[PDB]
Amino acid sequence: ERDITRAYSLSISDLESKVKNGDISMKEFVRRLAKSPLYQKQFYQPFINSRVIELAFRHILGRGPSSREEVQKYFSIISNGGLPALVDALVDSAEYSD
Amino acid sequence: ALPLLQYKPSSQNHRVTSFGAADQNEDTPYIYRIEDVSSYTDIQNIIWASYRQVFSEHEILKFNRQKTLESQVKNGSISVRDFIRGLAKSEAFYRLVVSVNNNYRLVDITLKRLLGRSSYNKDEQIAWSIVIGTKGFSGFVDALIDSEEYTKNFGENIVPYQRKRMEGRPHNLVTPRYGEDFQEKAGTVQTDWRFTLDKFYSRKSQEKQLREGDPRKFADLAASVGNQGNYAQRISAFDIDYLNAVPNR
Amino acid sequence: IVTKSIVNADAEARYLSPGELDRIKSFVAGGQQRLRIAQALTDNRERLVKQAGDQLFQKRPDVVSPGGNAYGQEMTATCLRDLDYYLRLVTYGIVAGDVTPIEEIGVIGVREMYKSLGTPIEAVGEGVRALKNAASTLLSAEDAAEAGSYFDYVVGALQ
Amino acid sequence: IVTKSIVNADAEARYLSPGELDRIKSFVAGGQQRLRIAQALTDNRERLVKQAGDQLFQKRPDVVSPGGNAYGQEMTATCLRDLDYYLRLVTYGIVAGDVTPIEEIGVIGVREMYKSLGTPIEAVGEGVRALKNAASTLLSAEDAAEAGSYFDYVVGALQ
Amino acid sequence: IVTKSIVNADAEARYLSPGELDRIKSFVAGGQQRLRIAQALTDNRERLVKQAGDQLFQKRPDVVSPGGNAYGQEMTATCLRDLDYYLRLVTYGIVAGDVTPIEEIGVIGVREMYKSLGTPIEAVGEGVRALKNAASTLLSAEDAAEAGSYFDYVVGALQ
Amino acid sequence: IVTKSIVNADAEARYLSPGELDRIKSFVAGGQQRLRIAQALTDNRERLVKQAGDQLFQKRPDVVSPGGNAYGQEMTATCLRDLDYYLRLVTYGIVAGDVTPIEEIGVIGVREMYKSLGTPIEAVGEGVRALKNAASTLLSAEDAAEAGSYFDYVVGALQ
Amino acid sequence: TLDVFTKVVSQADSRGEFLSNEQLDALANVVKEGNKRLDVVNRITSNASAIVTNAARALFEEQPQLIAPGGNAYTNRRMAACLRDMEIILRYVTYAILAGDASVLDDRCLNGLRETYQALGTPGSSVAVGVQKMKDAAVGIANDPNGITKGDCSQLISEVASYFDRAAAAVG
Amino acid sequence: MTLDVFTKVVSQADSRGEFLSNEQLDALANVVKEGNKRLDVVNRITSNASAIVTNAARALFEEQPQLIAPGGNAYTNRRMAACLRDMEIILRYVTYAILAGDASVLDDRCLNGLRETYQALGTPGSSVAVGVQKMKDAAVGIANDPNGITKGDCSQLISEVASYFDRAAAAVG
Amino acid sequence: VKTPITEAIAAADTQGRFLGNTELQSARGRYERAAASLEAARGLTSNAQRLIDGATQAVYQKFPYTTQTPGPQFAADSRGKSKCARDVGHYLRIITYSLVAGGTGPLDEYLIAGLAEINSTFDLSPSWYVEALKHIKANHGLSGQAANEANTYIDYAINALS
Ligand SMILES: *[C@H](C)[C@H]1/C(=C/c2[nH]c(/C=C3N=C(/C=C4\NC(=O)C(CC)=C4C)C(C)=C\3CCC(=O)O)c(CCC(=O)O)c2C)NC(=O)[C@@H]1C
Ligand SMILES: CCC1=C(C)/C(=C/C2=NC(=C\c3[nH]c(/C=C4\NC(=O)[C@H](C)[C@H]4CC)c(C)c3CCC(=O)O)/C(CCC(=O)O)=C2C)NC1=O
Ligand SMILES: CCC1=C(C)/C(=C/C2=NC(=C\c3[nH]c(/C=C4\NC(=O)[C@H](C)[C@H]4CC)c(C)c3CCC(=O)O)/C(CCC(=O)O)=C2C)NC1=O
Ligand SMILES: CCC1=C(C)/C(=C/C2=NC(=C\c3[nH]c(/C=C4\NC(=O)[C@H](C)[C@H]4CC)c(C)c3CCC(=O)O)/C(CCC(=O)O)=C2C)NC1=O
Ligand SMILES: CCC1=C(C)/C(=C/C2=NC(=C\c3[nH]c(/C=C4\NC(=O)[C@H](C)[C@H]4CC)c(C)c3CCC(=O)O)/C(CCC(=O)O)=C2C)NC1=O
Ligand SMILES: CCC1=C(C)/C(=C/C2=NC(=C\c3[nH]c(/C=C4\NC(=O)[C@H](C)[C@H]4CC)c(C)c3CCC(=O)O)/C(CCC(=O)O)=C2C)NC1=O
Ligand SMILES: CCC1=C(C)/C(=C/C2=NC(=C\c3[nH]c(/C=C4\NC(=O)[C@H](C)[C@H]4CC)c(C)c3CCC(=O)O)/C(CCC(=O)O)=C2C)NC1=O
Ligand SMILES: CCC1=C(C)/C(=C/C2=NC(=C\c3[nH]c(/C=C4\NC(=O)[C@H](C)[C@H]4CC)c(C)c3CCC(=O)O)/C(CCC(=O)O)=C2C)NC1=O
Ligand SMILES: CCC1=C(C)/C(=C/C2=NC(=C\c3[nH]c(/C=C4\NC(=O)[C@H](C)[C@H]4CC)c(C)c3CCC(=O)O)/C(CCC(=O)O)=C2C)NC1=O
Ligand SMILES: CCC1=C(C)/C(=C/C2=NC(=C\c3[nH]c(/C=C4\NC(=O)[C@H](C)[C@H]4CC)c(C)c3CCC(=O)O)/C(CCC(=O)O)=C2C)NC1=O
Ligand SMILES: CCC1=C(C)/C(=C/C2=NC(=C\c3[nH]c(/C=C4\NC(=O)[C@H](C)[C@H]4CC)c(C)c3CCC(=O)O)/C(CCC(=O)O)=C2C)NC1=O
Repeated sequence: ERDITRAYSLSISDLESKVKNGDISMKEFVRRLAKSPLYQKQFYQPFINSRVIELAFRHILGRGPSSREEVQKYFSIISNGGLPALVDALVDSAEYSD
Repeated sequence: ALPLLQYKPSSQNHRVTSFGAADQNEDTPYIYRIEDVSSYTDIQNIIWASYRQVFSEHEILKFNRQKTLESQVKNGSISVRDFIRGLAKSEAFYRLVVSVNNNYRLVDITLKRLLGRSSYNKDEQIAWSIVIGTKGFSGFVDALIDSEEYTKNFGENIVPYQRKRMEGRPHNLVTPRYGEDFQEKAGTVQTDWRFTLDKFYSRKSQEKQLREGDPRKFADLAASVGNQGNYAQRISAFDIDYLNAVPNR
Repeated sequence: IVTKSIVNADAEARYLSPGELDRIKSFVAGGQQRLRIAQALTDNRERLVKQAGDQLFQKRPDVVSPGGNAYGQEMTATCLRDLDYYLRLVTYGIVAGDVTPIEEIGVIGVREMYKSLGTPIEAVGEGVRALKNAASTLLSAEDAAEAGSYFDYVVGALQ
Repeated sequence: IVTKSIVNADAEARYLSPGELDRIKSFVAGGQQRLRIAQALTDNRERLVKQAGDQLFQKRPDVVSPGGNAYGQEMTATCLRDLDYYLRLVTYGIVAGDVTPIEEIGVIGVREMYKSLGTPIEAVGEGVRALKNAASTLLSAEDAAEAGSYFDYVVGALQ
Repeated sequence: IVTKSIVNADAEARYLSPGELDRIKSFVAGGQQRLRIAQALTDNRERLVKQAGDQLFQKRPDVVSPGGNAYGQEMTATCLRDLDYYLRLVTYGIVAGDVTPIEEIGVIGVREMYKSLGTPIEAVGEGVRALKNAASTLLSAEDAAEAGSYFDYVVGALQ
Repeated sequence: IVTKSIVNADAEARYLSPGELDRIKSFVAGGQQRLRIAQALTDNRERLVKQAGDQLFQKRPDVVSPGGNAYGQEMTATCLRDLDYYLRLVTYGIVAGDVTPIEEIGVIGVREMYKSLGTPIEAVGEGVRALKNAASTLLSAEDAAEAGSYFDYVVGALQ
Repeated sequence: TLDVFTKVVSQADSRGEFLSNEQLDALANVVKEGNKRLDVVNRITSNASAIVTNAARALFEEQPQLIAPGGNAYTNRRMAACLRDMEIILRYVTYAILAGDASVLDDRCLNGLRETYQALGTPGSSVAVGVQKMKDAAVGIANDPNGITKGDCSQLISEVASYFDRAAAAVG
Repeated sequence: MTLDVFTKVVSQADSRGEFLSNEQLDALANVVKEGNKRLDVVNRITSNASAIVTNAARALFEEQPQLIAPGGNAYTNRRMAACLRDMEIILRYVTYAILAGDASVLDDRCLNGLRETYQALGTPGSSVAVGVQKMKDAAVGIANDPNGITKGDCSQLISEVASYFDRAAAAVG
Repeated sequence: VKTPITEAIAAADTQGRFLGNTELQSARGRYERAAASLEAARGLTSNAQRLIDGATQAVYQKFPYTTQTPGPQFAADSRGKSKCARDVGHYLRIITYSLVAGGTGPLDEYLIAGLAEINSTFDLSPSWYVEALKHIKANHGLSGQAANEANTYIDYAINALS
């Protein structure tokens, strides 16, 4: 939600060298950028899990939760598997890939 | 206008006779005399050593030298005592010493250079500091060279020198042309980084570094206030006689 | 003084009555004299704290005495710092034109503070009286009157 | 280093794996040597800033030169205050055992700060290198290694 | 440290030991820093003595109480002169490296003396502790360890 | 500047909006003045590198000094070759009308290159400032403004 | 001896740059206000002797033990001593308004003043009660308009009074 | 005071009040042979006296370059000339010390009150002794010369000369 | 230091009297000329970088051996040319300093004091610097009475050189 370089100048310079080439695509790059130590310090560590779900809906899907059933299922998923399970269940979806 | 306040003179080296002429060491200075001419090397040495006392060697330079007063000295039109007045009442000396130093320190620096003695106490420096203020600096330099301690010891035709410093540091060397209180204003201790290191841990920086608040900021004000309170009363509490102490109506 | 009239007309449902507008216009006119008085008290602060400590420790020597609170250099420095604080609040009240921003910071809970610090309040009142006398000597007649106004408020408040 | 393992096992849904418990037990064992190293760097702060300013202004004279930033007594005092700040953060990182509470206060946005202050960052890196050399002279071998650890992190961070 | 080493090698039949000659060499090497500490303490005589005495009267008001010994201007002046004497002996001990000047000028018979003067010993000791704290705040850090440890000898030997 | 508008309208699914067509038509109109400015900077290159080295080595003598990078004839020849490179990229940016083909070759990774070469970047910025001053003396007013445009971009980029 | 013109040189030498254009616009206002500065200076020196005794009608009337037997202004030489240097305050304050900067005043007038005033035994604080009485009479003369074209010299009046406040601070 | 090798072995011999021993006269006899070598050696310093000072000033100011840059205490032109006059006065009295053979004439002029003025003025005192060492590196390079002089062992004499500079740097720093 | 406002002070201070109309009159004169002197300061400050490299390459013309002879003093090496623009650039600073001061004081205290001592030791011939200053006084482009104003202080540095 704000550019981490030009503003703080700290970022992963490891993954840019693969996205510039074409080793991992953007759906792979967003996945490898979310389950990262950089994203956890700003969005997974301040907020409760129910707010983390909505912020990871905004960061990846670009929208807010549409129904009660949606947050029930995604809370169960983040509950049983941490943040990388939520990132994997969010990046792989039908709403993302369409 | 007003006469000098009486000041106490401390005991120094030069108030003493020091008998004899053939007995003093080598290290008494060469008492260069315009009456001894015999050559131009003596003429140039008399000019150069008269600059030595006045400008402490390093300054003589080229520009500071007043060439017309040295033009005159060779001719003999003006005495050496008149010639030191030309060097001392010169604004090439004013910018060098007089503006830069203080009226209390100027008394100390011009007695070592024109009379060749350090001031006895601070009361002597206090005494002449008034004579500087109302008559001006050249009025005071006139009063030093008119003074009878000058004419008795040096005379009309002898360049000054330190009288009897048997075991003392040389006066052009122990005293600069400006002291430490003025040092920030003429010197460059502000911009040199070597001194700001010393300053960083100085007790004066810790009074500056504290934020607004603390009574250590007002600790210098608390010493100037004074007015300490009286002690408790000596008289014993028991006698007081409290039952008959109350006044009716 | 504008907040005073605003909350005064604000407790009522009415607007600001134009007599209050007249008093605001007159305060706006006198603000330049207020600013000059405040700057004159501003630049000469350490003289005023020096003469206040002078007149106080000449008047009451028990703070100097070791049973009193202001014994030693640290405690007497804290004492003159308190007098500096009160001079600062007096300059604030001189600019604001009404004693609200000085009572809000120096008056409203001062008795229990000085009671649980051990210091007597009458000596603080005598210190502000000494500040008023020194500022009366520092200023002109119409300036010393208008400064002794707020100094008088502080002296009445500390008692 | 405990917050590191806790958020590390907290991103996962698993507990703290007992190898992480072993590293916490070992850090708990080494904490006494960490505290002695931090106190030795603590009490000798004046000396380290002096020798760091010595070696820096001998190495780079442009901060001394009037085109540079640290020209004059005020700017050179701010320079040695910056070196004091970095020594303080190094002692914090020595106690904490991992470079998070020192990077959070001194590293994470330092390049744009020093860019919009005009100062070069390489001179700051040379200053922390001089601090590392002076602390290497101040400490024993196993202490200077473990101090030059975090000093080395700061020197790599400022570049 | 030369007198003590000589009398210790005098009690034996042998010369000065290589260890003791290393002690004398290290004492010579530290002697210039000890002269610097003596320079600072000589030039800070006034304010150190006054701050320590007023810290004593803050801690112990019994001496300046009217039942106490230091009641009155002359008695309290002699109190400050006693603190001056002890600070002078501390400077002598810092210069010499021995405590034999401190001892045979001001320690050896002080209990019987202050018993016959009516003066409490512990308040003297608290005043010298206040001197230790003040001179510790004035000097450099491990330099203050050096000065305060001689002060510590005086404090422990008075009680 | 055509690639800028094309990728700008290409991220969107819309066509090129006709205001962008107006800016392309205006750039097409100004291209003749751009070509004359570029040829005037082209034919006079060695004068500009000479005066830039003049003003730089008068401004910063540490590159001349043996601790600096540009010490000796080989290193100073590499220095003037770097200034020649930057003048060449400035002519490219003058023709292209927008700073993309000059930032792509000279700006986008320059800080880490000059950091791992040892040279300071501020001296390079002063060199491009000297190039801007010499080209401002070489050109007319409306030409020096439009050249100092891209020179100004390089000076802001190297800092 | 420094100035307004020379002090903005002396810090500009210490940084080693050319003088900026807004410093020259600052000095252009100093020249512009120069005529006003001169007028104020001439009125002080023409009423210089009238100020000192009129300050001495209150310096001694307010603290009347000073000339009473025992005080340090008692005998006649001692009385002429605090008129021989009451005017030296005016001799150097008028030099400060002429130069426009208090650096001339600090070097001679107040550098050693607070040291002699405890060496002699004179009350140092009893000077600055009457230097304030000089300032009350100095700015009363410098502001009053008699046979003068109307003008506003208010800025000078406040920093004329700043030189007296510096003259009272280093004695008290 | 002005003392010598010849006069200092008198002055302590007066304080003990005895006649001069024969091994003190054999010590002074060694000195007479040494003196001829010294005169030749000391003439080389004074003939290259002005060449040393500026060649030390090509490094005294190049190594600490803020000193002549605006702000330093060697910045303006009389301040720059101030240093040169003093710099040669080190050579003016070190050459007096090698002539007398004892540093007792050196310690009254360059070592007596010099460290007091150098904090009163505001000059860096430690920035003198970086360049007096640069004088010593050039002084013993000239004195130890294989050209124009019959080879004689001057190593014994050289050591005394080198030290006088170290005494000249110790009381300023 | 030497200034017409200072020269009024140091004259009246050594007499021990107040400021008469004769010291005060002198100050009045300075203002009329100080209005045209600050015109000369902006004319040299704005054209500063053209004038320095205009000068240090003019001295290389009349003295071509100075870039060829291998010597520490000589400017043939780049290090000399770096110290070329420093030294000539120091001159335009002090000339602009003595313009706004109105007197020759900053010129007398910063530049020419002890200049005969330094040029003898480092063998810098003073014929070099006088050739640069003749280029400055002819190429500053100043006009009117301000053109007279810079022309005195440049020529005052010329006479102190020789
Ligand atoms: C030179 C490397 C550094 C330096 C020199 C410098 N010194 C002064 C001022 C003085 N120097 C002396 C020195 C001596 N006086 C003595 O009698 C002797 C022994 C015979 C010596 C060595 C003294 C007394 C002064 C005070 C003034 C005087 O010249 O008489 C200056 C001028 C500084 C000034 O005028 O304020 C300079 C430049 N300073 C440096 O910058 C170099 C680091
Ligand atoms: C961890 C293992 C690993 C490597 C090595 C790696 C290399 C790598 N090097 C690249 C480019 C490059 N690599 C080089 C390197 C070189 N060319 C030369 O002339 C030299 C011989 C050599 C340097 C020693 C250069 C010059 C480019 C730039 C090509 C370009 O981006 O236009 C690219 C293209 C995109 C990018 O840099 O960001 C990749 C992915 N990726 C990896 O994940
Ligand atoms: C008017 C007040 C006053 C006094 C007293 C005074 C003393 C004075 N005594 C001196 C020396 C001296 N004074 C003595 C004195 C003594 N030796 C002994 O054994 C005795 C105990 C003692 C005399 C009773 C000696 C031996 C010297 C010479 C020391 C030397 O040159 O090393 C000197 C240095 C040389 C000189 O005489 O000029 C002065 C100035 N000056 C004054 O203005
Ligand atoms: C701006 C509003 C404001 C007020 C009013 C204020 C009072 C104040 N006075 C204090 C102490 C003190 N105040 C005094 C006061 C005095 N000396 C005397 O004898 C007189 C009775 C009186 C002044 C002449 C003394 C002696 C202390 C130190 C007492 C102690 O250390 O226990 C302290 C505690 C120490 C400190 O943090 O400064 C506070 C907070 N602080 C504030 O921020
Ligand atoms: C603890 C985290 C922390 C950092 C890192 C920090 C940096 C910091 N450095 C500053 C200034 C400064 N910093 C320097 C730095 C240097 N001198 C040099 O030449 C070198 C390049 C470098 C040190 C050797 C200088 C010269 C200034 C003053 C610059 C100015 O005044 O514009 C300032 C502004 C003035 C101030 O408020 O202190 C900040 C905030 N502050 C912080 O709280
Ligand atoms: C160099 C070694 C040395 C010491 C220590 C010393 C002490 C000393 N303390 C004295 C009195 C005194 N000393 C004190 C001391 C104190 N008040 C207290 O309550 C405190 C505990 C203590 C302050 C440390 C007082 C109150 C008196 C006056 C008692 C009297 O006059 O009867 C006296 C008698 C009057 C005099 O000659 O000054 C001596 C000799 N003399 C020495 O030569
Ligand atoms: C067109 C894009 C482009 C850039 C920017 C570039 C920079 C560049 N600068 C270099 C060296 C250099 N660059 C400089 C730079 C300077 N002298 C100084 O003092 C100043 C700081 C600065 C110029 C005024 C120096 C001194 C060297 C030689 C350093 C060395 O040999 O280690 C080198 C290595 C040697 C070489 O192969 O030329 C490269 C590649 N090359 C490029 O192709
Ligand atoms: C240029 C700056 C300058 C000043 C101001 C100065 C003052 C000064 N005033 C002095 C004495 C004096 N100062 C005064 C003044 C006063 N005493 C009083 O009773 C009044 C309260 C007060 C005047 C308001 C008197 C009466 C004397 C003579 C005292 C004596 O002779 O003991 C003295 C010592 C003797 C002297 O030479 O006359 C000095 C040095 N000196 C300086 O160089
Ligand atoms: C050195 C000899 C000398 C003096 C004394 C002098 C004064 C002087 N003051 C002037 C103006 C003036 N002077 C004042 C001064 C003031 N007006 C007020 O109401 C204020 C209270 C007061 C300042 C505190 C004013 C207001 C003017 C108006 C004209 C101007 O701005 O110069 C002028 C303008 C030209 C003229 O009047 O003919 C002169 C001559 N000129 C000289 O050559
Ligand atoms: C005061 C005027 C004066 C001078 C200058 C002087 C010098 C002088 N040096 C001499 C010898 C000498 N001087 C030296 C000196 C040295 N050889 C080395 O290789 C060393 C580097 C260096 C000493 C550091 C030597 C080795 C000799 C050989 C002869 C001898 O022992 O005297 C001699 C012997 C007689 C002669 O040469 O005719 C003279 C004259 N004599 C004078 O009357
Ligand atoms: C603030 C006023 C000011 C000026 C201007 C100044 C000049 C000045 N230039 C010097 C040397 C020098 N000056 C030059 C300049 C030149 N030589 C040439 O070949 C060219 C013809 C010419 C330049 C156009 C050079 C190359 C040196 C070094 C010479 C040497 O080291 O022997 C020196 C002696 C050594 C030094 O500290 O660097 C001084 C004092 N000093 C001052 O305080």
